[PDB]
Amino acid sequence: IVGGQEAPRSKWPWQVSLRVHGPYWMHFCGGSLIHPQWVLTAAHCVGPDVKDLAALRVQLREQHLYYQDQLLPVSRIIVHPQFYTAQIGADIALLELEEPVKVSSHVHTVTLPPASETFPPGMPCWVTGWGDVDNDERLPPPFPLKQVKVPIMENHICDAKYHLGAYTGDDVRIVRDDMLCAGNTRRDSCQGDSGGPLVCKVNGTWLQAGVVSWGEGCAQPNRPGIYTRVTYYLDWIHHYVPK
Amino acid sequence: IVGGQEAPRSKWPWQVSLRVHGPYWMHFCGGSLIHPQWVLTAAHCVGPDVKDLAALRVQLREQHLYYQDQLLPVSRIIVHPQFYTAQIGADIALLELEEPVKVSSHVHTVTLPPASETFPPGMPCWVTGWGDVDNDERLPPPFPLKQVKVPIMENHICDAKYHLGAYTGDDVRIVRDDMLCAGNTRRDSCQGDSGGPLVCKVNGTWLQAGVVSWGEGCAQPNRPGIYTRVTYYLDWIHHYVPK
Amino acid sequence: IVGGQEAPRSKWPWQVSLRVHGPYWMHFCGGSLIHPQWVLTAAHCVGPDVKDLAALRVQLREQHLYYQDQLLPVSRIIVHPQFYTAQIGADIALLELEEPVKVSSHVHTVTLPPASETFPPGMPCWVTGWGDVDNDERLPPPFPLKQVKVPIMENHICDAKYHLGAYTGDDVRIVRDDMLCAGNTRRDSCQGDSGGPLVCKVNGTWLQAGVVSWGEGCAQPNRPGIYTRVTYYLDWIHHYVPK
Amino acid sequence: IVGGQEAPRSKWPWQVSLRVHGPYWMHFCGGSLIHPQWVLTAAHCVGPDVKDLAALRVQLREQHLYYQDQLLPVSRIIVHPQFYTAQIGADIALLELEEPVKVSSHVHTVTLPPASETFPPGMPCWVTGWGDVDNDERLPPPFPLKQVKVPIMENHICDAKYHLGAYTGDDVRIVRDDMLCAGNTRRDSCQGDSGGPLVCKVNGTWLQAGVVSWGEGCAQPNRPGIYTRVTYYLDWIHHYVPK
Ligand SMILES: *[C@@](O)(c1noc(CN2CCN(C(=O)CCCc3ccccc3)CC2)n1)[C@H](CCCCN)NC(=O)OCc1ccccc1
Ligand SMILES: *[C@@](O)(c1noc(CN2CCN(C(=O)CCCc3ccccc3)CC2)n1)[C@H](CCCCN)NC(=O)OCc1ccccc1
Ligand SMILES: *[C@@](O)(c1noc(CN2CCN(C(=O)CCCc3ccccc3)CC2)n1)[C@H](CCCCN)NC(=O)OCc1ccccc1
Ligand SMILES: *[C@@](O)(c1noc(CN2CCN(C(=O)CCCc3ccccc3)CC2)n1)[C@H](CCCCN)NC(=O)OCc1ccccc1
Repeated sequence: IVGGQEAPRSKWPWQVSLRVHGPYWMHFCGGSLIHPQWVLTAAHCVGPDVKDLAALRVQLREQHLYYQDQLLPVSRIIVHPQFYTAQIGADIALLELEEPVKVSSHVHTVTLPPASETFPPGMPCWVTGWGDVDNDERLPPPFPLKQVKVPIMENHICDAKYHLGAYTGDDVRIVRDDMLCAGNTRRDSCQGDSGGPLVCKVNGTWLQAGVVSWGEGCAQPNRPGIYTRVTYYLDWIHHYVPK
Repeated sequence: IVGGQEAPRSKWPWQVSLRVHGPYWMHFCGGSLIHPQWVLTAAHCVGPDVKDLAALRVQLREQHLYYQDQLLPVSRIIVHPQFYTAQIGADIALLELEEPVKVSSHVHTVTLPPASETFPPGMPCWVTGWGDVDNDERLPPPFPLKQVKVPIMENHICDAKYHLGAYTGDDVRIVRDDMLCAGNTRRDSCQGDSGGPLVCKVNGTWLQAGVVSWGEGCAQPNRPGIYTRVTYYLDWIHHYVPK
Repeated sequence: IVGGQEAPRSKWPWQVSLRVHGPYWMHFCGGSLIHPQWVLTAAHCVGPDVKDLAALRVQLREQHLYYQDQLLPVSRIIVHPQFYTAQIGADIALLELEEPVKVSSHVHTVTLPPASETFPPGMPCWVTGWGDVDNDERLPPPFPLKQVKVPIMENHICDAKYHLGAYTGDDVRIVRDDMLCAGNTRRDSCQGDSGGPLVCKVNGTWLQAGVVSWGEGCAQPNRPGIYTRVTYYLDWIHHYVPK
Repeated sequence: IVGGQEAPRSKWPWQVSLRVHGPYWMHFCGGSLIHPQWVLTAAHCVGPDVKDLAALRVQLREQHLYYQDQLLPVSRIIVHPQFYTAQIGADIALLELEEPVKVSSHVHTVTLPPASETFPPGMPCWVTGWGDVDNDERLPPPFPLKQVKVPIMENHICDAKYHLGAYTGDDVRIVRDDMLCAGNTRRDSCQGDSGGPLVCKVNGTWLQAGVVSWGEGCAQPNRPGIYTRVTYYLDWIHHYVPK
């Protein structure tokens, strides 16, 4: 998270951390609990290639990474079939926990948006995670969960910015329709935040608008962060996650 | 280059080395002289973001990189307007040298394939370069130009391979039509070879069938090297390169 | 610490961590509280070149590094005047805190041994710290304080071991008289433990016999850990530290 | 070598490169040919621990590292029995080749100085090698042999400087008698040059005054380079190398 602040313990009850087996269960991506038994994340975090489930674990909200670990095993990894790379699209996936989780005010699910939600510019949205605080700058220990308010912009505006300083032809779509963009040169998500949630409060209810996907670097000029647009894959999600 | 060996001094007179300005003019990509004043290379080697010409130089046929350097300045970088990332496609670019080169028996152009030429799956082809000799392991000094015979494979059979051990839906194209693939678990091109040439001797004449583009790792199981199919962009090339 | 395990939080109340100013207050060495206002450590941790006090901080007994930080400023750094390199000797220093600490059962001083104490070979002693768990192997987060029981070795025997597999003449002293040594191929102190304490329980009382100094790798055959013999510099310590 | 230039082919015929077996025969130290079958180098380059002679080879003068390798095997490695660390002293060693080499104008031995040679300040000398061109700055390919004229200064002068900005007592000698000192903030030898030679033209004849040994960094303020004083170990050398 670029330009944020440590998040209060009472916020982002849905934030999760994905861990891969190694010298220690290291965090590689974020995600979000959307159901007692399901975690939503980015497909590039766990695919496109099939991985060994055993070498994967999920950590529920933690104020500081690695501090109070209580790792949960994963029974299933479900990656959107249309995915291959984040730039192309469909950067979304689901993780089924081996056992349901017990929710509480400190740990519970995030609300998914109705298929019609647009999240127009000027909407209050936040992104969270344990990613780098800047390009090539990792979050230093004790690794606090960070949060930053990001400005949402229209897809066509970001698409135009990505073409500035690029050879890519103006009519060749970069920021696609199943994507959503936010952030600026002071506020953005970064490496390590992938898979994490981008949420906005709409009428007193927090809705996950996106999943941290990609971007050219972090908080760089004319290169706002790109997120997978959740409303675009609601149907797919519901083919696995009950209402 | 993985699984090959040092190229005889008289082979591959078209191989070129791309250099970027730093503590020393370091190699970052390969290329091929397709005209006295034009170098064909991979777009991802010099884009999508605009580069500074001042920082680029071209080095012609060299037995050992950095040894007998005679850097040539570039006048213009033409990156196919449809290019954004290698996986998407149109990974091809042109480099117009500031002066034509005096071709010789030891250093001269390679012949482009005719628009109808269709390198049959199995064709004896060769790829060359100074790229890694294996995944994550560089070419050791004195950096000799390497070569390796690789078998060309049918696009469909390749696309199918890339889906093996992957979540990507079978009907979702990974190896696209403007691409070509070649190599196996023992022979392939690697990081450092990008933009380099994949040449095949057909009817007693060397034709450049492709440009080293991308691939999952090097010489990995069911992950053959992907190259930008040259025949596919012949018209775009000829829009700039004479005859 | 190689071998051994995480330390119960009621053990080693004198262990401290030295921090240096950077992106965060990073641990670079260990130490021990030998007086409410004095920390005993290794000279090579803070010299031979003069350092900037502003960039130094001391952290008292922590179960997991960086998690419950309460950095204490340092008012003086006294490096033994005879010190230049660890292999030469006199690898010992004193840090004078800016304020005495409120000792408790959880955090309090360790006892220096009497000038007579010798600590016989094959003595039950323990060394503690956050150093590497093995050669080139960092202590993984959450960075628990580790401990390991190591056997004291007679100086002559150590010096002798260090000559095995070496060109150094047998009569040339490697492990000097102001040094002490302990450990084996399974248990030892490692990079990051320097300045740390080596305590032994004598007559039912914990005394600091050594300060982690140097060694050839960690837990390597015929290469036991070398420590600055404390009894050898008691006089120097007591010139500054109240009896 | 810091602050020099590429050496002409006709100079430093005695310069040698030591190679360690690995992915390729990598340079790790310099040396000098003092006899058709003997090479003089630094003890810290090959000791204090005994090494596998098989994993070692010597390369005679080369204009560019790795390009014209003609590696020579070593039969014996003789290290001064007084050696343990460079700061302590006796940083000298001998390498006996398996076969005598053929001498010529391009490659021949260097003359050792008479026991009474002092090499007083003022008198210009040169140091050569393939080491770093600055602190943490590697010699770039094609790795040319560099040379640089260094100013020699009296031992007590350099010792005083080594004490500036250091806690080491002024009477604890740093630059020892068996050592020699040269270089300044713009001219010096650096990592990789170790074991190489420091030669001075005396009476029309070139004499090796020292062997690159150590220094705090390279070309740093009040930290001139330190070399092993050859005249101090003549007797030892002659116990092995014919007169
Ligand atoms: C993300 O935060 C981010 N950071 O790193 C990544 C890439 N990701 C690739 C897949 N990973 C692994 O190889 C290990 C798999 C562990 C595992 C084992 C067993 C089962 C399941 C899993 C983990 C690392 N992604 C950034 C966010 C950008 C924010 C900009 N505003 N995204 C990113 O870097 O994207 C592009 C990308 C994609 C793939 C590789 C490199 C770069
Ligand atoms: C290639 O060998 C390869 N290796 O690295 C690359 C990526 N390339 C990106 C563009 N580069 C730069 O940003 C620096 C530009 C310097 C410059 C300055 C001024 C003017 C002009 C230039 C250089 C590095 N490509 C591999 C070969 C695959 C072999 C498989 N069998 N290709 C590859 O990695 O492709 C996919 C890809 C595409 C873009 C980025 C990363 C990866
Ligand atoms: C020690 O654990 C150890 N680990 O690292 C070291 C070396 N030490 C050098 C001095 N340091 C710094 O440069 C930073 C100074 C920060 C500072 C700023 C401002 C004020 C005060 C301080 C810190 C790192 N020492 C091992 C233990 C060996 C155990 C074997 N069983 N010892 C070691 O490595 O010793 C030899 C040595 C000495 C100096 C350098 C390298 C190696
Ligand atoms: C020297 O140029 C220098 N450069 O590197 C070194 C250290 N040396 C350590 C031992 N080496 C090896 O591990 C490989 C052994 C190969 C081998 C195989 C088989 C048989 C025999 C040998 C080689 C590298 N020393 C500098 C000169 C400084 C000049 C300043 N004006 N000296 C230096 O760096 O010294 C301190 C030092 C010592 C050991 C490690 C790091 C630093």
